[PDB]
Amino acid sequence: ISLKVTLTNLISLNEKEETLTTSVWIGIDWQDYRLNYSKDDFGGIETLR
Amino acid sequence: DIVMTQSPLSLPVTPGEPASISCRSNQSLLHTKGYKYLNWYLQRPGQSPQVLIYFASNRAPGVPDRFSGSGSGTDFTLKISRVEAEDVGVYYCMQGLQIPFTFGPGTKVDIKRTVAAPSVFIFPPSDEQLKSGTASVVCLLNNFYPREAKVQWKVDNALQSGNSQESVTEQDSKDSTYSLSSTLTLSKADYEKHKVYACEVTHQGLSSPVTKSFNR
Amino acid sequence: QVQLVQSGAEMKKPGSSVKVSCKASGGSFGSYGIDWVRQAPGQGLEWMGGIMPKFDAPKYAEKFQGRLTITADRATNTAYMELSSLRFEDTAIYYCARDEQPFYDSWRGLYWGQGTLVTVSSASTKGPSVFPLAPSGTAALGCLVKDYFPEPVTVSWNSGALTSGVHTFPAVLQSSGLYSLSSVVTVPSSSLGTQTYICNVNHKPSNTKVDKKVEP
Ligand SMILES: *[C@@H]1O[C@H](CO)[C@@H](O[C@@H]2O[C@H](CO)[C@@H](O)[C@H](O)[C@H]2NC(C)=O)[C@H](O)[C@H]1NC(C)=O
Repeated sequence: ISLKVTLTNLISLNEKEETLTTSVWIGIDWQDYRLNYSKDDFGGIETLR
Repeated sequence: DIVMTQSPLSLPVTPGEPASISCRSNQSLLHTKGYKYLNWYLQRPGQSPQVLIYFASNRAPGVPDRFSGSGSGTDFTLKISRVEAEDVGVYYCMQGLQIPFTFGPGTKVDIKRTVAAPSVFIFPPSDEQLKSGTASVVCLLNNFYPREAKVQWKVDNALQSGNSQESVTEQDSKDSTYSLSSTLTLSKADYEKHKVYACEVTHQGLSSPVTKSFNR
Repeated sequence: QVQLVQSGAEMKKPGSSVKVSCKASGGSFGSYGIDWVRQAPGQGLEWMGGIMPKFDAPKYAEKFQGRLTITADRATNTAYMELSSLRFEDTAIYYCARDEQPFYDSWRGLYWGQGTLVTVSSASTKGPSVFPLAPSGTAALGCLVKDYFPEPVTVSWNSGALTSGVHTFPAVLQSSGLYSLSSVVTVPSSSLGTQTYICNVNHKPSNTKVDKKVEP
């Protein structure tokens, strides 16, 4: 798994509760041989959501 | 600009038989993603153009399954499995890759029939028109097929140029032939300066050119 | 079924501006998927401009840049073109071609309007001059309808009783800006002395009503 963690905002650090609140989005990349396809066999589709 | 060319310029067809038209570009229309941006359009007589095939092989929704398309990066073909009488008109190929998008010259399709030669007539200007100071000489080519014909005006055996206009009727349903008029416009003074007026007609149904002329 | 309805025909003069609308019903159209295609008289289709999702802004042909504005309104399901500084060569039938769901970097035009005729002419409303085309075993005669503006003219023979063999040619636009056509009919040569032949010419803009007897 190729991992990237991007931080958008540091909301607060609550000293009383000792809690850090952050807004992030995780970048996760990996290989799945079962979901392997060629664009040429499907009309040039390079991406599927 | 990419230049689109088509072949044939006219395709006489027969209902109940296959047909094929071709288009060619001077640049490759292949896209980076692997599809060719070539669309085919049909303009029936009197109607707006209709899309038949888009991106060189995909049939548009609502198009009859007879029409099919294919091609390579530079050469493309449109085929009709079985021609119908409703398939007559001008077929246009269009490249949709590079701005400005360009249409082809167009290929005309019409019902095939036996070669009929034109019946040629010439009409001198009326005295009523000469009263107004102008003169029109009309050469008529009646009920001929195919459309391809040539009319040349001779004035005392001198070929004319730049002073005649041409008008063609649509293929009539019954006879399946075309009719043509060529009108030579001259001033009354220039009209009176010559003696023999003639129109020379060439058509593949004629063994030799047919001349009709009059003497003033 | 989806229908595109364009604005009415327009009579314009050189230097003016014309705005053509293209309203859709029976379907939902957006900010893209609009292309305008003109067809000059006796010429092929020609792409003028359009809006594609890729440019998110209209793109025009080099012939029309600086003169043409293309817009599409999703909220009211209509699109417009505005061609300014009109020329005589801008005379054509202007079509709108649309797709409900636009292609990213091309266009198909599944839905077409009926087309609008824009005529850029400095001429004035004027009636025709009707001249006979006198007959010289079938004989040909006709009527020359010359120098009128605007279109159309309707021609019948013997008050509509004579229809067989009648050919009324499409009008030709002359360099003077006025139209001209001929209407002709082939008849037996034996009937020239016994049967009367009259062409009934009507031009509504001038209220011209002529019944011209054609005889040798
Ligand atoms: C196809 O034809 C067009 C038009 O002739 C070519 O585009 C022109 O290329 C010349 C290059 O000498 C330029 O000077 C012109 O400005 C271009 N545009 C036009 C409208 O003439 C195009 O290159 C040709 N394609 C190929 C690959 O032959």
